[PDB]
Amino acid sequence: FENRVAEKQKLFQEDNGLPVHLKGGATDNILYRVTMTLCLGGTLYSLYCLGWASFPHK
Amino acid sequence: ITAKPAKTPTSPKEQAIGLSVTFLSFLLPAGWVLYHLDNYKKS
Amino acid sequence: ASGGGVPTDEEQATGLEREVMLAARKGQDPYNILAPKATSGTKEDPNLVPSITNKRIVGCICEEDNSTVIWFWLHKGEAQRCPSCGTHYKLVPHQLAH
Amino acid sequence: HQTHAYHMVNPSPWPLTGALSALLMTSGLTMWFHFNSMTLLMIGLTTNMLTMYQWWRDVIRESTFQGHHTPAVQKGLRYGMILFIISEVLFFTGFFWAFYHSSLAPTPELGGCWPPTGIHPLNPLEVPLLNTSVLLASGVSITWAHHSLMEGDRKHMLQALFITITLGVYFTLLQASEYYEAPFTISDGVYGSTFFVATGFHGLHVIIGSTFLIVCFFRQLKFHFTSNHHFGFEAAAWYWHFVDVVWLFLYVSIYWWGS
Amino acid sequence: HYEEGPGKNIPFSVENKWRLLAMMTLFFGSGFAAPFFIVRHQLLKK
Amino acid sequence: KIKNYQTAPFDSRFPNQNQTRNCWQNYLDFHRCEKAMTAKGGDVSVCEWYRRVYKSLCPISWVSTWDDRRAEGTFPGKI
Amino acid sequence: ASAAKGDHGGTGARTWRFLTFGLALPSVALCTLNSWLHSGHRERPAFIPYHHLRIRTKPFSWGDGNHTFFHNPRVNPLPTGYEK
Amino acid sequence: MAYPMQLGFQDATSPIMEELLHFHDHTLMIVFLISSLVLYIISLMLTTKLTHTSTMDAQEVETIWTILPAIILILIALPSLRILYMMDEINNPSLTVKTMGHQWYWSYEYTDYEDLSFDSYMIPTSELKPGELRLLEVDNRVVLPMEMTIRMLVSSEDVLHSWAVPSLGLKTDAIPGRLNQTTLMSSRPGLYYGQCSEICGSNHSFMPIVLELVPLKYFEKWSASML
Amino acid sequence: MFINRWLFSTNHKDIGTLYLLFGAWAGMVGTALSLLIRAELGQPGTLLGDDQIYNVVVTAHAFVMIFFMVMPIMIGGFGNWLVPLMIGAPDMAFPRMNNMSFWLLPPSFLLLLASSMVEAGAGTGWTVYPPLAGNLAHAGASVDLTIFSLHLAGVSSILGAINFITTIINMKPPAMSQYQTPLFVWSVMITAVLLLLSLPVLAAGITMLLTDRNLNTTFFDPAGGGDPILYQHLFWFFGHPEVYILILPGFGMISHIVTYYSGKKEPFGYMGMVWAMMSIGFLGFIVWAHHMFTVGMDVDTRAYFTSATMIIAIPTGVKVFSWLATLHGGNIKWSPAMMWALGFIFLFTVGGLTGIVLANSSLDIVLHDTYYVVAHFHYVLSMGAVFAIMGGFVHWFPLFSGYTLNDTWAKIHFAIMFVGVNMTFFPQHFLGLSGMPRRYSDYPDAYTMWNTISSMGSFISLTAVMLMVFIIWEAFASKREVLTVDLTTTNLEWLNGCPPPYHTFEEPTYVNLK
Ligand SMILES: CCCCCCCCCCCCCCCCCC(=O)OCC(COC(=O)CCCCCCCCCCCCCCCCC)OC(=O)CCCCCCCCCCCCCCCCC
Ligand code: HEA
Ligand code: HEA
Ligand SMILES: CCCCC/C=C\C/C=C\C/C=C\C/C=C\CCCC(=O)O[C@H](COC(=O)CCCCCCCCCCCCCCCCC)COP(=O)(O)OCCN
Ligand SMILES: CCCCC/C=C\C/C=C\C/C=C\C/C=C\CCCC(=O)O[C@H](COC(=O)CCCCCCCCCCCCCCCCC)COP(=O)(O)OCCN
Ligand SMILES: CCCCC/C=C\C/C=C\C/C=C\C/C=C\CCCC(=O)O[C@H](COC(=O)CCCCCCCCCCCCCCCCC)COP(=O)(O)OCCN
Ligand SMILES: CCCCCC/C=C\CCCCCCCCCC(=O)O[C@H](COC(=O)CCCCCCCCCCCCCCC)COP(=O)(O)OC[C@@H](O)CO
Ligand SMILES: CCCCCC/C=C\CCCCCCCCCC(=O)O[C@H](COC(=O)CCCCCCCCCCCCCCC)COP(=O)(O)OC[C@@H](O)CO
Ligand SMILES: CCCCCC/C=C\CCCCCCCCCC(=O)O[C@H](COC(=O)CCCCCCCCCCCCCCC)COP(=O)(O)OC[C@@H](O)CO
Ligand SMILES: CCCCCCCCCCO[C@@H]1OC(CO)[C@@H](O[C@H]2OC(CO)[C@@H](O)[C@H](O)[C@@H]2O)[C@@H](O)[C@H]1O
Ligand SMILES: C[C@H](CCC(=O)O)[C@H]1CC[C@@H]2[C@H]3[C@H](O)C[C@@H]4C[C@@H](O)CC[C@]4(C)[C@@H]3C[C@@H](O)[C@@]21C
Ligand SMILES: C[C@H](CCC(=O)O)[C@H]1CC[C@H]2[C@@H]3[C@H](O)C[C@@H]4C[C@H](O)CC[C@]4(C)[C@H]3C[C@H](O)[C@]12C
Ligand SMILES: C[C@H](CCC(=O)O)[C@H]1CC[C@H]2[C@@H]3[C@H](O)C[C@@H]4C[C@H](O)CC[C@]4(C)[C@H]3C[C@H](O)[C@]12C
Ligand code: CUA
Ligand SMILES: [Cu+2]
Ligand SMILES: [Mg+2]
Ligand code: NA
Ligand SMILES: [Zn+2]
Ligand SMILES: [Zn+2]
Ligand SMILES: [Zn+2]
Repeated sequence: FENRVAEKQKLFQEDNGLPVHLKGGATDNILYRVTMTLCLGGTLYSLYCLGWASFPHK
Repeated sequence: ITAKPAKTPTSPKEQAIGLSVTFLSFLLPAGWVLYHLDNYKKS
Repeated sequence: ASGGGVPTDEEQATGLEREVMLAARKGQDPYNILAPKATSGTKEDPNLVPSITNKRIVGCICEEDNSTVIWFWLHKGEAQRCPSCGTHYKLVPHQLAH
Repeated sequence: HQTHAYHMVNPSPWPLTGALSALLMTSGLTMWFHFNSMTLLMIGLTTNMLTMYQWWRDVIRESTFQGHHTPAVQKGLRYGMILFIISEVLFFTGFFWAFYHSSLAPTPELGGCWPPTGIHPLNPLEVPLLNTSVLLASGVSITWAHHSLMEGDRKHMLQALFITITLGVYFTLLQASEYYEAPFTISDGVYGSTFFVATGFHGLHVIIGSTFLIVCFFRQLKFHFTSNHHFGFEAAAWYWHFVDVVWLFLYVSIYWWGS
Repeated sequence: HYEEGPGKNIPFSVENKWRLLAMMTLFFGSGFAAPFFIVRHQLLKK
Repeated sequence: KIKNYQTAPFDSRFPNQNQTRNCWQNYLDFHRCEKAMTAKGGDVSVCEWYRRVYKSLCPISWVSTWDDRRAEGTFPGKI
Repeated sequence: ASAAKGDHGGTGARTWRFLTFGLALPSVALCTLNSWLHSGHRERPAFIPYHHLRIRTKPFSWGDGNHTFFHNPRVNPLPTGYEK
Repeated sequence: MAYPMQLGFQDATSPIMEELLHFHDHTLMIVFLISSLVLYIISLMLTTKLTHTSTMDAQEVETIWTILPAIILILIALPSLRILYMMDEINNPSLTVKTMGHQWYWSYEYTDYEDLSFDSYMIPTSELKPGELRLLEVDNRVVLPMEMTIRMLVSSEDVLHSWAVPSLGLKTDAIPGRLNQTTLMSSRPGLYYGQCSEICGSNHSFMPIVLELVPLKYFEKWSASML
Repeated sequence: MFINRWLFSTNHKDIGTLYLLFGAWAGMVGTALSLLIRAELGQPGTLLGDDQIYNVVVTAHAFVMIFFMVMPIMIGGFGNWLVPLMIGAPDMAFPRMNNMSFWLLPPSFLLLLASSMVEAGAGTGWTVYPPLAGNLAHAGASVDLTIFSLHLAGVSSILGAINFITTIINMKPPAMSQYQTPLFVWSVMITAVLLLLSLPVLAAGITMLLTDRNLNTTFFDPAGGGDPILYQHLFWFFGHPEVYILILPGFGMISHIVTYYSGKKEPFGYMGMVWAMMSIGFLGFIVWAHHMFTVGMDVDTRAYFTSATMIIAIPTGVKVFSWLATLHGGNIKWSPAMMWALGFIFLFTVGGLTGIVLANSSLDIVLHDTYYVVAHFHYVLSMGAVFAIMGGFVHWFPLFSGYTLNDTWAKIHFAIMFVGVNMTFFPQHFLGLSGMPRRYSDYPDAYTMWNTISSMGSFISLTAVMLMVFIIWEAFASKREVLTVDLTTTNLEWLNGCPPPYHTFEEPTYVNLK
């Protein structure tokens, strides 16, 4: 291996006004959307489940 | 502390309304539930 | 038994860490890491308060060990005095980043 | 422009996903324990893994790449870790309390003795002793790793860090084996209850510590660490020692004196 | 960054006192009414 | 004989609010004594003390329960 | 204590590697040797349905709800005794 | 039992409860003083235009308000501890009676000689006989001999409950797997009430305790008749 | 932009704002719960007809008021907004983790509301003691949901504690020593050390309960050799520090409110106020068993706990008098905040003293588990924390918003609340002496008078909360912007205007070492 920090430092300090979590590129944007979708969706799911368990199924 | 006069003065009439409404927002719902208590207990 | 391969701060430090590291080498303190030593605080020898604007908040600890700190805005212009002990402070504006 | 050495972090979505991931995980355990469905638990464990990854990714970005870790920001992180580790010790203390409480006053139901009537403890001179020499040895090799890093020796830092990770895994495997070969279970009363839950959480910690060590391994491979600034490794080594110590306590308390 | 000053450092709008009232009435009104309904809920299951 | 028992006396070995071990100790003692007598050819009336005591102290359900378990061969205690 | 060795003139990387290979690892060798020696399957004891063991207040959330998570048939009896 | 508009403790039935009554009078006096002193002092600081806003020295007055309270504490501790160790004194009882908490009733067991035992339930409000106390009456009372040193052993066969009788100054938690001892001794005959003192479920509020204290002779006939 | 600021924040002021919002909302829920509790006791007989429901209500009321109202408002709201400003710090040490501490609460709260929705809810008491809390007496999700809510609220606070301690130790002006920091900051740091040490034990505790209920462990199950008492030790080992954790921050705000409206530049005997809080914190860790006097403990043990518990009054006294000493010779400003702070001083003392009555194992035997205990903590905790919270709130509202309250309405709010809480809780002292137990949905007929009154008092307080809402609407509706604030030389937090800019202390303060 060789040292490639400098490249990563240049990339990440590049003045594009992007928040660090999206500063790496398009991949960052995907990962994010995946994570947020799962969270929001899963949460929407739990609400549903809570609604189900709220009532007796005799 | 010192402050400038109300940029949007709330007149007395406007406070009776604001108050009245604050109160009803607490009282009506609980009031409804509580009023229909007998109807819930056995149903 | 020995060898190399590990970057040094000198070689790899970047951003603000690097800035602070280099300034510290020149004996400077642009990012207020050190506590400023006070002068005699007289009218002739006031406390020089660096600043990058035309006002900075000053906290005066009138006497050693006091638990209460006196806070006030020091403006650019004629030196001012702590409302408590009256020691003097004068704002010396601008620069830092060339 | 700011004239202090502290770090103002950019608006981040991680805290919200980590929060929701927590909701999904707890809600998920509830779904599992009571309505037999691992769906939620599945989703939650995932978004949690995602949050942890991205969150600490950004921290590496903020530090190694953007240079936001001034000696002052690093000082604070030192505090935070020590404080964290401390809360972890208080957690374990609740379990050591529970063990001691039960083992010192064995009720009639156990036959009023310890170990309880019908429990045949593991010989501490066997695998438990090996496990101990394994964690103790990993403590030495990680110190050699730290000193290699500080002395600028990349090869030996990686070598020693490797050995450390290998020992961590070895321990986890041995423990896994012990868990299976054990004549007692978690349902076997308070003895089983305290044995498995204490060694259980400790074991999970060993896995977390191992993971943390591995991350340091890769970051080192990618040269992120300078001979003088390597907090991620520092924290992982503190956490590793914490873990090693919790083991010495478990070994003496539950495995030895408790037999 | 974001808007600064009186009525700007809050996640709700104070531009209209009446809309403000309705928002506040709902916010607090909802939290106060929750127990009353959870109870009614628990009484209507059995 | 040497009896005329009203209730279980204070026992200096169990001076606290927690009498659980007291009951249990006399329950064991009685049955240990009972097994010793019946075995070597002797009389169970000697074990009368422990019997009176544990009977006075132990709740019915515990005794009932411990008995069922001695029968079942699942008594945790050593007798 | 002071151990029985010596160094201390300067505790550095060469020394800790000296300890990793000259002491820590050999200890893991001996303890590995010892363990994979005293191992061997010990004759499982007679089952006895003691009420303080094999607890079941709620069925496990897995399998048939009656086997423990790391159930070993060879040594872990169920509430009704060992398995086939 | 308590009466309408009662302010303090139910009249002491045993000598210990008497002891606590006094101890509470002693303590409550102190509570009144301090709470009134402070209330007063506040009104004092707020009733004057005279001011003094410069730095005031503390290392002197702190001695006063550290030594005084410490003393007042010791003045409560003494009688509190004397009474505590007194309750613990070895007493050698004449009878041992056990009680078991159940959801939602109490069972009692007098097993010194005979194997006597029964369940004690709250008399429903609809099944109350004229003059009887709502929520307080039980079908089977705990008949006990007045003027005697009795040993109560408390426990439970399900959740937690707590066996309490205010008049006698009694309250022992009913814990399953455990046998809690407490001694009782009534200086007078009569009926003595109490309630479950640990949330045990839906009917925690409806599982009272009623003690019937009578002369030994009547207790024995009661015992035989109850077999 | 809305979402970036309010969901992805890393700003200490914004975050403290969410906390204040969350807490206010929680407070409404906790209040509805309380009004339910007293409605049931409002007259003899049953109102709800379902005592499991009543038990669930009483359990929720406690959890809500403690975990969702008090802690959030104090450490979360006032803690975040004020601490950074008071030490001239740019923001909290870990401004990101700080956002998660906040977001863990709505999920934690959701879990709680769920436990009451599913099954028959958890009517176990906020102490959640097994076996009543076990899978047999409380079978179903409810208790498990509750245990989880606590895990969330717990990680939120344990993290929040790591933040404040780090912030306060590491982010003060290079020249400022710990003994040059305001009292509110000391109060928060100490509260945080308590949280750091106590929550993990509670955590361990409720985890053991969870496994007893779902993994067939027998920690608190005698059948397995367990012991329900063990749970109480673990729960209370946290529970006591927790009660101190609930009042300490209020001590901080009171010191500041009193020094300020006394027209003073500093609190009487600062180092004495610091020693007080430290001691209280320390002692608050070695007195937990006074919650267990009736479980049947050794007499010696009970003697120790009676003694340890009383010593706490010494440092606590020093604080009381120093507040009176701060009022001494000041130019008294009869502001609404001052009134709350005065109410606090009296009421807190009362409750604290009854707490001294209860420290006596002997008297406790008769008082334990009765309404005397309910009157003690509603005086110290409920009146204490709430009063401090109300004081800190009206004091710093203009600072947080930039607007002013109508002082007259606020004084009326204080008046109504004062009458309301005493008429609600004073008569409970009587009910407790005469023996009416806690956690009862109904009481023997003799207790009718006092229970009727107390419930009427509960309503007055309601009127006070409704009014409080309206008052806040009026501040925001009228829009009187702040111009001038007094004594800023000794109240740093007021120095950057009202409200202060998003980022403050971009350029640190100047402080000479001399
Ligand atoms: C609301 C219902 C009131 C009912 C009153 C009694 C009716 C009696 C009939 C008829 C009266 C005569 C016949 C019965 C005598 C029974 C004697 C007994 O067995 O004796 C024991 C009893 C009865 O004790 C008494 O002997 C009553 C004492 C009442 C003190 C009241 C202070 C009230 C202040 C304002 C009004 C209340 C609300 C605000 C209270 C604010 C906090 C105190 O039980 C107590 O221990 C209750 C109190 C518990 C501890 C609270 C400690 C701090 C309290 C106040 C400090 C204020 C300082 C400044 C001075 C006060 C400044 C404001
Ligand atoms: C704000 C929260 C708070 C605070 C700060 C306190 C403060 C105190 N508490 Fe209280 N307490 C609670 C909240 C709080 N408590 C809660 C929530 C419960 C019930 C929990 C439950 O079971 O649900 C409880 C329960 C409780 C019990 C157990 C009751 C029982 O179940 O039987 C005990 C036992 O000793 C006790 C004692 C004390 C004492 C001695 C103090 C003291 O530290 C107070 C000291 C202060 C003063 C003494 C007043 C001011 C001082 C002076 C003017 C100096 C002069 C004084 C003297 C010389 C005496 N508290
Ligand atoms: C801090 C805690 C807290 C608070 C504030 C309160 C407030 C009140 N509580 Fe209580 N309560 C407890 C904690 C609290 N309580 C606890 C721990 C228990 C024990 C539960 C158990 O037994 O397990 C309990 C138990 C308890 C009981 C005994 C239950 C029983 O034994 O059966 C009763 C009954 O009267 C009661 C009543 C009330 C009432 C009427 C109020 C309130 O109405 C009093 C007046 C208070 C308010 C009206 C608060 C207003 C606050 C806001 C509106 C926030 C505003 C925010 C901003 C402005 C930013 N509470
Ligand atoms: C199923 C079980 C699973 C097993 C356990 C799991 C994990 C362990 C993981 C990894 C560790 C093993 C070996 C490491 C491999 C290579 C190291 C390469 C470098 C090297 O060869 O290092 C040398 C020493 O290593 C060396 O003997 C290597 C040292 C090996 C030491 C252990 C062997 C013990 C031998 C018997 C002695 C026992 C007697 C006891 C005496 C008393 C003790 C005080 C020194 O050389 P250099 O010229 O100064 O260095 C130039 C730069 N490298
Ligand atoms: C290999 C060593 C490492 C241990 C961990 C590895 C795998 C298990 C999965 C998760 C474990 C994480 C923490 C421990 C929680 C419970 C104890 C588990 C320890 C363990 O694994 O014990 C096993 C029981 O498994 C069981 O029930 C486990 C059932 C699995 C479900 C887990 C239950 C989840 C409950 C978690 C509670 C979370 C609360 C934590 C809060 C933190 C602070 C807020 C033992 O097996 P057994 O057959 O009974 O006996 C062996 C007989 N041959
Ligand atoms: C039977 C029970 C069973 C369970 C047992 C389980 C486990 C056993 C326990 C522990 C073993 C585990 C791990 C040990 C290994 C490493 C830990 C890390 C320590 C380290 O290496 O620390 C360093 C130095 O010491 C420093 O921090 C010193 C500064 C510390 C700051 C943080 C503390 C602040 C918190 C509150 C303060 C307390 C106040 C004291 C006075 C109170 C009086 C009552 C790092 O530097 P720093 O932060 O920049 O400070 C600058 C000061 N030099
Ligand atoms: C620590 C330094 C300060 C020193 C002060 C001393 C305080 C605590 C240490 C002492 C612990 C050992 C004492 C055991 C000796 C008694 C043995 C015993 O038997 O005690 C047992 C429980 O002890 C148990 O678990 C005890 C379990 C531990 C409880 C103590 C809680 C403190 C833990 C938190 C501290 C964090 C420290 C961080 C770690 C590095 C059971 O109770 P008994 O009432 O007997 O019931 C029997 C009845 O049938 C008859 O009446
Ligand atoms: C199957 C496995 C899944 C199990 C779940 C948990 C999984 C993994 C947890 C392992 C932890 C990984 C954490 C990685 C952190 C990487 C970021 C890092 O290490 O960040 C560093 C800062 O430290 C920092 O924030 C330090 C950050 C502290 C993190 C430690 C926290 C441990 C988390 C434990 C969570 C569970 C708690 C127990 C449950 C009961 C960056 O600074 P430096 O290194 O000096 O670099 C800068 C130089 O380059 C300049 O020259
Ligand atoms: C029933 C199941 C319940 C489950 C509950 C689970 C709760 C949450 C799950 C998801 C959380 C994982 C997400 C990763 C969080 C990492 C936080 C971190 O590592 O935070 C750091 C602070 O704490 C530090 O160092 C040192 C502190 C390290 C904290 C690691 C976080 C672990 C969270 C678990 C805590 C459990 C408590 C343990 C005791 C019981 C960094 O602070 P930031 O503000 O980010 O940045 C500062 C910048 O200067 C960095 O350049
Ligand atoms: C603890 C906090 C609660 C405090 C008490 C609440 C204060 C009173 C608020 C009024 O509440 C209501 O008033 C009613 C009666 O005055 C109800 O109307 C009802 O009653 C009627 C008239 O008798 C009908 O016309 C309608 O159908 C109706 O449902 C009703 O639903 C409810 O909104
Ligand atoms: C390639 C690298 C040399 C430095 C560089 O990256 O240029 C070498 C040097 C030492 C490291 C190795 C160490 O010698 C320790 C390990 C020994 C081997 O048995 C497996 C891989 C092993 C885990 C390491 C892999 C290897 O790729 C490393 C990382
Ligand atoms: C020494 C220390 C700090 C002094 C300083 O450096 O300013 C001061 C602060 C508070 C003081 C304490 C508090 O005033 C309370 C106590 C008052 C008594 O008069 C003496 C002991 C007493 C326990 C004090 C001891 C010591 O003088 C303390 C502890
Ligand atoms: C209550 C707790 C045990 C809890 C448990 O059963 O797990 C025990 C453990 C050690 C005990 C302490 C120590 O044994 C030493 C002290 C001895 C005295 O007789 C009473 C107080 C005394 C300070 C104890 C208080 C209490 O009984 C302690 C703290
Ligand atoms: Cu039994 Cu309450
Ligand atoms: Cu306490
Ligand atoms: Mg109780
Ligand atoms: Na009722
Ligand atoms: Zn000055
Ligand atoms: Zn910014
Ligand atoms: Zn290092």
